[PDB]
Amino acid sequence: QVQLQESGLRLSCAASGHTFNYPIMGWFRQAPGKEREFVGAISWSGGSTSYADSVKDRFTISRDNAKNTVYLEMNNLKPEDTAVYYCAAKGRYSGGLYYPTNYDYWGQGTQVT
Amino acid sequence: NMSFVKETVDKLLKGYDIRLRPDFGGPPVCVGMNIDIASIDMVSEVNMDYTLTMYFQQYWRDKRLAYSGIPLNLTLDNRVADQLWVPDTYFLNDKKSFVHGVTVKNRMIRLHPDGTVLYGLRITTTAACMMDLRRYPLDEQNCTLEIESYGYTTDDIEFYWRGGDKAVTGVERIELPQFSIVEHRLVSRNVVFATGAYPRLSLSFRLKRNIGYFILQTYMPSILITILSWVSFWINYDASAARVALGITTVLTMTTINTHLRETLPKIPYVKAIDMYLMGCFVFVFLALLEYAFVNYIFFSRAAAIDRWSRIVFPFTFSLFNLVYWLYYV
Amino acid sequence: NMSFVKETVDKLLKGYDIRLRPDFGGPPVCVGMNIDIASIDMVSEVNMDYTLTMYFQQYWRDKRLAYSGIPLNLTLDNRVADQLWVPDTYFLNDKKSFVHGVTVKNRMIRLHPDGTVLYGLRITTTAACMMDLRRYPLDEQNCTLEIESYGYTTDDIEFYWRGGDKAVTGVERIELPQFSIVEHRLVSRNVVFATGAYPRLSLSFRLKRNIGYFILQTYMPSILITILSWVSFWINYDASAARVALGITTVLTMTTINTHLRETLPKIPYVKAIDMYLMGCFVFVFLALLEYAFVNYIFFSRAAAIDRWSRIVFPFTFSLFNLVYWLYYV
Amino acid sequence: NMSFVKETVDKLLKGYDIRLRPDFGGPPVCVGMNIDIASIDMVSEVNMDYTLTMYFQQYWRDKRLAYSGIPLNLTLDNRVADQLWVPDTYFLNDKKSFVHGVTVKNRMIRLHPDGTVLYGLRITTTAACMMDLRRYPLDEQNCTLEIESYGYTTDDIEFYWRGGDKAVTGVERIELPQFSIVEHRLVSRNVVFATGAYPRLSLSFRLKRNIGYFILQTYMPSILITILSWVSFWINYDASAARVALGITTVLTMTTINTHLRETLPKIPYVKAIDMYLMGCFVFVFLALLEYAFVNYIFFSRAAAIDRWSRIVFPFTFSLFNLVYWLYYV
Amino acid sequence: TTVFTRILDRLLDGYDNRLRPGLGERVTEVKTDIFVTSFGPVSDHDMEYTIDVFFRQSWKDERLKFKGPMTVLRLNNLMASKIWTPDTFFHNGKKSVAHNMTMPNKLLRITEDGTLLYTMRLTVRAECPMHLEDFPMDAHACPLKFGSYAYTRAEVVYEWTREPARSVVVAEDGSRLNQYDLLGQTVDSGIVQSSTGEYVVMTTHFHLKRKIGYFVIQTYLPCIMTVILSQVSFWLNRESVPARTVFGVTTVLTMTTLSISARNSLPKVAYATAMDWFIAVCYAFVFSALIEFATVNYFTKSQPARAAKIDRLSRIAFPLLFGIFNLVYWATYLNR
Amino acid sequence: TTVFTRILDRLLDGYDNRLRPGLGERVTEVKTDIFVTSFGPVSDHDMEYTIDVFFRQSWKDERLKFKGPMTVLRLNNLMASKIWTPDTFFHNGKKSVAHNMTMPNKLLRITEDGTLLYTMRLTVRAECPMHLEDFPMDAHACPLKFGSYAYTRAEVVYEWTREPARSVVVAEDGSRLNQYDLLGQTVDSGIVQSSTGEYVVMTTHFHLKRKIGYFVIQTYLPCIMTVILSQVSFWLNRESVPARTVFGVTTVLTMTTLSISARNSLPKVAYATAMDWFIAVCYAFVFSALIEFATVNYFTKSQPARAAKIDRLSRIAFPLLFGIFNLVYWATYL
Amino acid sequence: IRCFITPDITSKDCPNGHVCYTKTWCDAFCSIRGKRVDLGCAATCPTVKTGVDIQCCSTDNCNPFPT
Amino acid sequence: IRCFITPDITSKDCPNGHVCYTKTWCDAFCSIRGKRVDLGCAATCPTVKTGVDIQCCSTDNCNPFPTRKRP
Ligand SMILES: *[C@@H]1O[C@H](CO)[C@@H](O[C@@H]2O[C@H](CO)[C@@H](O[C@@H]3O[C@H](CO[C@@H]4O[C@H](CO[C@@H]5O[C@H](CO)[C@@H](O)[C@H](O)[C@@H]5O)[C@@H](O)[C@H](O[C@@H]5O[C@H](CO)[C@@H](O)[C@H](O)[C@@H]5O)[C@@H]4O)[C@@H](O)[C@H](O[C@H]4O[C@H](CO)[C@@H](O)[C@H](O)[C@@H]4O)[C@@H]3O)[C@H](O)[C@H]2NC(C)=O)[C@H](O)[C@H]1NC(C)=O
Ligand SMILES: *[C@H]1O[C@H](CO)[C@@H](O[C@H]2O[C@H](CO)[C@@H](O[C@@H]3O[C@H](CO[C@H]4O[C@H](CO)[C@@H](O)[C@H](O)[C@@H]4O)[C@@H](O)[C@H](O)[C@@H]3O)[C@H](O)[C@H]2NC(C)=O)[C@H](O)[C@H]1NC(C)=O
Ligand SMILES: [Zn+2]
Repeated sequence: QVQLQESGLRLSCAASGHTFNYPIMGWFRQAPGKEREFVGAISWSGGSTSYADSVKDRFTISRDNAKNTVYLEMNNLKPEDTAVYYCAAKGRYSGGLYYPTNYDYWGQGTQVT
Repeated sequence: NMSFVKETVDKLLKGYDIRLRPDFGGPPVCVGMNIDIASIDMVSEVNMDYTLTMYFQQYWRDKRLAYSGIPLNLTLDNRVADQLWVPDTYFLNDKKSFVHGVTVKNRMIRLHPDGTVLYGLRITTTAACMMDLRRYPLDEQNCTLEIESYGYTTDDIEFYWRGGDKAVTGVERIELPQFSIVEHRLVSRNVVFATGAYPRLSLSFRLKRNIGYFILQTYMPSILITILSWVSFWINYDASAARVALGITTVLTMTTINTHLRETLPKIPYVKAIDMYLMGCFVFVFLALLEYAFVNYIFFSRAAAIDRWSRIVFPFTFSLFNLVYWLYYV
Repeated sequence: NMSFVKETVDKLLKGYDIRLRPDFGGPPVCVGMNIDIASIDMVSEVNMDYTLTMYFQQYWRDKRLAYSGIPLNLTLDNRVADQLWVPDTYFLNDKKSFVHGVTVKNRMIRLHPDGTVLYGLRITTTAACMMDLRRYPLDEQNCTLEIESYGYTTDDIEFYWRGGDKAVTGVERIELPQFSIVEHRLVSRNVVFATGAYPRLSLSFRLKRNIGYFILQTYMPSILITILSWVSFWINYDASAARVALGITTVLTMTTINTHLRETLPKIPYVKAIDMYLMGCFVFVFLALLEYAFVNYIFFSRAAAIDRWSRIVFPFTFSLFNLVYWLYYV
Repeated sequence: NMSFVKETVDKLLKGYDIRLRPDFGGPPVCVGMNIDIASIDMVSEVNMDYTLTMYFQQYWRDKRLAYSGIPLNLTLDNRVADQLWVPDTYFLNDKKSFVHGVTVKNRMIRLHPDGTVLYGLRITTTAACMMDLRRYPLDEQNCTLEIESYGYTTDDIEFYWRGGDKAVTGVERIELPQFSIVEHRLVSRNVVFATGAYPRLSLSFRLKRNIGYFILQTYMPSILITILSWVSFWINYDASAARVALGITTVLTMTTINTHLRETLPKIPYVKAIDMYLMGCFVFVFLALLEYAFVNYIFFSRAAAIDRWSRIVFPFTFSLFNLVYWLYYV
Repeated sequence: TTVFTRILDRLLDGYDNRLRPGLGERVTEVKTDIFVTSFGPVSDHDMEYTIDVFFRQSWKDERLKFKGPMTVLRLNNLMASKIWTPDTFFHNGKKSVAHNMTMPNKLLRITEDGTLLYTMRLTVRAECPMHLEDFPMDAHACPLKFGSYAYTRAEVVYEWTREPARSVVVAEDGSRLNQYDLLGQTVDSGIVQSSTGEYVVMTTHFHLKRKIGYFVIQTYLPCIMTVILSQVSFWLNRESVPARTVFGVTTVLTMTTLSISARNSLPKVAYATAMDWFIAVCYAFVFSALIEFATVNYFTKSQPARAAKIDRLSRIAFPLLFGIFNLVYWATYLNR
Repeated sequence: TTVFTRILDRLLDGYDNRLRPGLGERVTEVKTDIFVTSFGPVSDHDMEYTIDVFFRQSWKDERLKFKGPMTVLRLNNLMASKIWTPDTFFHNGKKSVAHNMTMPNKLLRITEDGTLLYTMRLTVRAECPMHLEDFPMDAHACPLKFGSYAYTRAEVVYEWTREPARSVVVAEDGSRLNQYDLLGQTVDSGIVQSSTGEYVVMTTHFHLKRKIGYFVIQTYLPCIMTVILSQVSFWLNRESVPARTVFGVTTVLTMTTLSISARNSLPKVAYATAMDWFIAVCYAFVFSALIEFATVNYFTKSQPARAAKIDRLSRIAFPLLFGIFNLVYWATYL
Repeated sequence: IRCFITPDITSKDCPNGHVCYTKTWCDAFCSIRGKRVDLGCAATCPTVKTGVDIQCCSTDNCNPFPT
Repeated sequence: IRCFITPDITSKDCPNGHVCYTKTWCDAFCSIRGKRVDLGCAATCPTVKTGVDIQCCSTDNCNPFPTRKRP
C-alpha cells in the first residue's frame, strides 16, 4: 500500500509503504477533454526513464531514494500544457506502461498552467 | 452400453474444429480457474525464484461437447485433450515449467452432460519473484504466481477464481525450511497491452523469514569476538605481545567469519543488513587495535587514562550501534 | 455464425502451400519485428553469456490468408502455426533457447482481414556476448542479440524494426541486482555480400556494474589490514613478539582474503583490477614486515629514524598507489 | 541396378510383421552383443555412478530379411530400424541414458545377404555401481554394466558375447583422470528362475584409484605439521609463549586442513581411511600441546626428563601408528 | 504364424482406448505391485530421494478376450498405446523418468481370459519432508504415494496383488544409501479427498535412520578437543599472559572454523538442531574460559590469593559443567 | 507459381530415401565444410569444450534432377526429411544439439544438376583429452572428428570442399576463451578401422595455449613472498624465540592456505601437475626454515659460536637454494 | 546318469557327477519372477543351507525342471 | 558523378560526391556468402588500406555491382 504524494516548473512526488512491490512510477496528464493521456516513466531502481514523444528533451525526470522521491521538471512550457497532473505507481507484472488502467495507486491532481 | 458411449463420443468429436474457441462470434467464454498446491519445493535467493507444484484445474462451458442420454460425467483419457480446444493459459513469471509425465501425461479431462468441461494438469513451475535483501535476513517477501491467456483478449476469454477465496487450497499444509507463509491472496485484473486488454489472475504469498538461523552463529560469534576486543582493553598497557596478538587474532577471526559467511550467503551482489552488521563489528575490533596503538605510542613517545576511557566508551558505543541497527531493521 | 467462420477458415487453409513464401515471384516480403522483454534471468561471466526472456512478435502481410465479411481479427490456436508459413528467423549469437510450453506451446496467431499475420512467441534465449574484464568490477559491458534470416537474402525477405525506437519495450522491467542498463540501441543492417544482401537486426544493451557490494567487501577489509600494518609501525622497535605477530598475521589475513575472494568471485582466470589492488595491498603489508626486519637487524647488530621514515612514507605511498589505481580504472 | 535394389528392399519390407520375432515357433533367436567403449566421461562417488559412452552393436539372423543376387552388405537409413524387429534389450543398472542426435539419431542397420542383421547404437549411459569407500583413497572399485532382455526368456531369445574377450574394445584407450582401469571382464549368465531362464550379460571394470594427487595434500601437510608439533619439544621447558604458539597454531592448521578437505572432498558422509589418518595427526598434535601443558604445570608448581621422554616417544609412536595404518590399508 | 497376426488384428476391432473397462457397469480393480531395485540416494539438501522400481499393474478387460493356441501373448509399445491403461501417478513425485534405452521399457501381456498385466521400469524422485530438529540423530519415513490421477474411487480402485507387506519388495543387494541404513517398509491404502473427488491412494513409508559415525568422528570430536584445550589453558600459570592470551584466542579461532564448517555441512534451515545447540554451548564454553583468564589476569597484581582461588575453582567447575552438559545432551538425543 | 509446386511434387515420385545415391553404382562423395561461429568455453574440469558451427555438406543425387526456370530451390524441413542425407556424426561428441530456434535451423538447396547442399547450425560439446602435467604452462590440441556412422569407406567418402587449410574457418571476433589463446588449427582426413569396417574420419585439431599471468600472480607470487619471509626469519636475530616461533608457524599456515586455494583452482587429476611441485618445494622450504630456527635455538644457550655459524650459513644458503630452484623450474617449464 | 544339470542348459547330464543337487532359494526376483531354481551334480550329497530345500538323488529319473 | 551507394543492392544516384570508389575487401567472413562489398561516394578518393580492392571511380556507373556474385 504505497501512498503517493505530490509537491510543487518543478513537480516532485514522494512515495511510502511497500515501494518495492511497485517499482515503476508514472506521470500522467489529464486534459479537460481527453483522459489521462501521456506517460513520463521512471524506475525506482537504476533511474531508467522513458518519455512520450511530445515531452522529449523538455520534461525530464530524476529520482532520489534518500527520501524516496521522483522529480519531474518542466522546461519550455507552452500555453496548451495547462492541465492537471497525476503521479501513479505500477507493479512488476502490470503490463504496458502507456495505459493508465495498469497503474494501481493514484495521487491527487496538481493543476499547473 | 459401451458402444453407445463410443458412438456418442465419436459424434461429439467429429466435425469439431479445435481452432475455434467456444462462442467464437458470441460473448467471451468464462474459464473458472482452480489450484491445489502440493508443495513449494524450493525458494532460492540466488536466482530470486521458487519452485511450486500444483494441481491446476480449468472449468469452462463448451456447448459443442454437450451429450444426452448418459447421466454419468464422462472421464476420458488424457489423449482426448489433444483433440479438443483448451485455453491458452500460461504463467508470466515462470522460468521453466513442465507437466509431469510419470506413466502418463498427468492430465484429466472430465466432460459433463451440460457441456461443462474440466481440464486438470499437474504442473511444476519455477516461478520468479524478485526479492529485496535490504532487510535480509529480517525481510518479508511477496512472491506471486500470475496466470494469463497468451493469445485471447478479454473480449474472447474471461478468467475468474472458482469458489472465491477458497479456490486455492493446500497453502496451510506447506512447511518451508526457512520461511513461513503468513498469508495468501487472490486477485483478478485486466491488463492492457498494445495488442489488447487481456485477463489476469494472481496468487501472492507473503513469506516471512524465520530468524533462528541468523541470530545463533552469525550475530552471536561476531558479538562475542567484539567482547574479546573489549577484553583486550582490560589486559594491561605494557604487555605488548599479549594485547597485540589478541587484537590481531580477533581481526583474523572476524575476517574468517566474513569470508566463510559470504561463501555461505546466496551470492547476491547487494548490500544487506548482515553485511553492514559484520562490517560494523570489524570496524569495532579494528578501532580497538588502533586504540591500543594510540596508547602505546603515547606512552613510549596518559596510557591508563586512555585505557579507562576506552573501557567506558567502547561498550557504550557498541551498545548504541547495536540498538540503532536493531531498531532500524525492525 | 460458427459455420460461416469455420468455412471461411477452411477456405483460407486449402490452397495454401507452406513451402512458398508470400508473393513467391513478387517483391520481398517485409517482416516487422517487435520484442517485449520480460526479464534478464542471469548474466554469467564464467560462460560469457546472458539469459533473456521475451515476447517476440513478427508481423507480415500475406494475401493468401486475406478474408472478407468478418470485421473481427480472427485469433486462432497456436496449432494453426503448423499450417502457415512463417519466417525462418534465428538468433545468430545464441547457445540455448526454447519456447515455453506451459499447458500450451506458447504461440499466438492473429489473422487480420487485410491479410496481415501476427506471429507471437515467448522465447527464453541464452545469448552469448563478449565480456572484457580488465576493469572488473568497474567494467562496462555491451551485450547484443542478433536476429537474422537463415536461408533468405534481401531479395526474398526483408526485416525491419516496427515503430523504430518503440520496437523494443519492457527495458524498465529488467531488474538485475548487480547491473544497471544504461541504454539500449536498435540497429537494422542490410549487409551486402557478393552473393546478395542479407538482412539483420541488433538489439544492444549497455550494462554497467554497480559498485556498492564489490567496493565494500573487496576493498575495505584490505585497506583496514594495510592500516593495521601501519599500526605495526607505531608499536616499538624492541617489542619483537608483538610486531612480528602483528605483521605476519596481517600477511596471513591478506592471503585468506585473497584465497576466499578467488573462491567467491565467479572463476575468471584472467588479470583484473581487483587482483592488482589485492596484490598491491599484499605487497604493502609485506614491505611493512620487511622494513621491521631491517630495523630489528640494524638495532640488534638508527632504528628510530627508520621508524619515523616509514611512518611518513607508507601512508603517502599507499595513498599515491590508491589514487593512481582509481584514476587509471575510472 | 538402383531399381533392382529398390524393389528388393520393398519386397523384403513388404508383409513384415515387426511384432513377431524371427522364428516365432522355432528355437530362440541368438542375439550376439558387441561393445566399443568410446570413453568413460565421469565417475562420481557422490551419486555412486559413472557415465559410459559406447557403440553398442547387436547381430541376429533373420531369415525373413535374407536376399539374393546383391553381393553387398546393404546399409539402410536409420529410419528403417523403425520398420524391423529388434531385441528388447535394456541395461539393468542405469540412471539416465540416451542415443545421440547430432544431425541424425545415431543408428545403423546393415542387412547381410545371408539374413544376418546388424543393429548399432551410440549410447551414453549413466550406469550405477555400488562403491565401497572404507579404504578411500586407497579403495579398489568394481563397476559393472548389466545388459538384459526385458520380456523374452531363454525360450525366445539368447544373449552371448561375440569373439569372447574380443567382444569389448576401447578399454585400453581410456584415460580417466582419477582412476586407472586395472582389468575388464565379460560374463554371460542365463540366470535360471522357476518360470524360466532369463539371459544376462555383464561387462565389469575393476578399477584402482591412483594415489599421487590425494597423497600430497592429504598426508604431507599433516605429517609435516606433526613434525613441527614435535619440534615444540626441542625448544625449552620455560619459554612459554613460543611453545604455546607453536602447538596451538599447529592445531589451528590441522583444523583448517580438515575443514578445507571437507569443502573439497566429494561429500561421502561415512568413515574412511582419510578421516582416520587426519584424526590421528590431529590427536598427535593435541597430545603434544597437552604434553607441554603438563610439563608447565609440573615445572611451575623433572620437566626436562618428561621433555626428553616425549622427544624419544612421540616420533616412535607416530611411526608405529603410520606403519599400522599403511599395513591395514595396503 | 499367421494365426497370431490374425488374433492381434482382431483384438482391437471395435475397441475404444478412451473409455475404461466397465465405464458404467462396475469398478476397475487394479492390483498393484512394486519391486524396488536400487533405492537411490536421499538428498536432504534437495529435500527428496530417488528410487528405481519395477511397477506392475494387473487388471481385467473383458473387451480383449480371445481364443487361440497360446493362452498368453505379448504386445509391442504401439499396441500398448492403442489400449486403455490406468493413469497411475505418484502423488509426491518431483521428476521421474520412464526408461527408453533401446525400446520403451514396458511390457503389456494379455491372457486369454482378458487379464492384462502391465509392467514398466521407473526412476522416481519423490519429495521427502524431514524434521531435522534432531540432526544427525534423526529418523525419517516420507512415503511413496501413488494412485489414479483422473479416475475417482467410484471408477477405479487399486489393490495390493499379494498381502500388503509382501507386495512392495526391496532388493537386498540394492541399497544405494551412504548414510541412512534403511530399516523397513510400511505399506497401506487410503482415501484422499480433493476438489474433484475421492481417490484411492496407496502409501509406502520407507523407514530410515542416520549414520552418526561421520558426524561424531568429524564434527563432535574436534569440538571436544578444542574445548578441552580451553580447559587445560587454566593449568599453565598466572604470570604468562602472552602464552595464555594466544592460547585462548587461537582456540576461539579454531572453534570458529569448526563451527563454520559444521553448519556449512548440514542443509540450510531456520530451526536450530542438535548440532547447533552443541556447537553453541561449546563455543560459549570457550568464550567463558577466555573471560575467566581475563579476570584472573585482572586480579593477578592485586590480591593474588583471589586469582589463585579463581583458577582453582575454575579448574574443577569447568570440566564438571562440560561433563554434565555432554551427558545430558548425549543421553537425551540417543535414548529417544 | 504453380510450376514450382508441380516441380516439388514431382521431385519425389519413386524416390527412396532409404538408399543412398548409387547404392550399387558408385561411392557417394560428400564435400564437407565448417565455419566456427564461436569456440565455446573450454572446461578443463570436464575435459570438454563447446563449439558453435555452421556445418555444410555438399553432395550429388541424380534422382533429384529437375528442369525449371530457377536453377536453385530451397526446401523446408518437412521435405528435407523425405530426402536421403548423409549420416554424419561427431566421434568425440558428448551432447550436441541442432538449433531449433523458431524453425529448425537447417537448409537444403538443390541445384538443377542434382547437387544437394545441406547447411545446419550445430552446438557441439566435444570432449578434449587433457595432459595437465605441465599445468599451468600446458598446451593442448583439442580434436574434433566427424564422419559417417553407418556407411563405411567403400560406400560414403568425405572430403574437404575447397582446401583443407581454408575449409575450416573461425570467426575472428568469435573466440570466447577466458584462459586460452587459439594458435590456429590443423585439419586432415584419415581412415579409422572398426569392428564393422573402415570409416572415413575428418579431423580438426584446435591448438590452445593457456594464459599464464593469472596463475603466475595468484599462486606463485604469494609463495615467493612466504619463502622470502622465511629468509627474513633467518635474518632477524637469535634471542627472540617467541617472535621467530610465531612467525614460522604463521608462515607455515599461510603456505598451507595458499596450497589449498591453488589446488581448489586446478581440476581433479591423479598426478603431479608441475604446480604441486612448486607448492611442495615452497612448503618444504618454510618447514626447513622452521627446523633451522629450532636447531639454532638448541645451541643458543651453549656453544653460541655454532649457532652463529649455522645462522650465517642458512642466510647464505637458503636464498641461493631457492634461486637455483626457481631458475631450474622456470627453464624447465618454458 | 539322469541328473538334469543346469549350467543354464537343463537338458544335459553329467557323466562325471555321481549324485544330483537341487537348490531353489528365494532371492532377488522372487516375488516377480519365481524361485531361483538351481540344479547341478557332485560326487556325494553335500551339506544343507537354511531357507532352501535340498534333495539327494540316484542314477536315473532324478530331477526334471519343476513346472 | 553518378555512382552506387551500398545500403541497397543498387541505388540510383549520388550527386554530392565528385569522386567515388568501390572498396571490395576481405575480412572475417570472407569465405561463406561471398566477399563483402561497400560501394562509396567519398568526396576525396579514400586512402588505401593494406590489402583491399579499391577500384577508384572516373565517371558515371562508377561502381557497378559485381556480376551475379562471381567472387
Ligand atoms: C554496443 O556494441 C554494439 C556492437 O558493436 C554497437 O552497435 C553498432 O552500433 C552502431 C551505432 O548504433 C552502428 O552504427 C551504424 O549503423 C547503422 C545501420 O547501418 C546500415 O548500415 C549500412 C552499412 O553501410 C555503410 O558503408 C558505406 C560505405 O559504402 C558508409 O559510407 C556508411 O556510413 C555505412 O558504413 C548502411 O549502408 C545502411 O544504410 C542506410 O541507408 C539507407 C539508404 O536509403 C537508409 O534508408 C537507411 O535508413 C540507412 O541510413 C544502414 O545504415 C547506421 O544507420 C548508423 O548511421 C549513423 O552513423 C553514421 C556514421 O556516423 C552516419 O553517417 C549516419 O547518418 C547515422 O547518423 C551507423 O553507421 C553499428 O552498425 C553497429 N554494429 C553492429 C555490428 O551491430 C552499439 O552501438 C554499442 N552501444 C550500445 C549502447 O549498444
Ligand atoms: C566384480 O563384479 C562381479 C562381482 O560383483 C564379478 O563377477 C562375476 O564373478 C565370477 C567371475 O566372473 C563369476 O563366477 C562364475 O560364473 C561364470 C559364468 O558361468 C557358467 O556356469 C554357471 C553355472 O550355473 C551358469 O549359471 C552360467 O550361466 C555359466 O554358464 C563361470 O564361467 C565361472 O567359472 C564362475 O563360476 C560370476 O558369475 C560373475 N558374475 C556375478 C554376477 O558374480 C566380476 O568378475 C568383478 N569384476 C572384475 C573386473 O573382476
Ligand atoms: Zn576457507
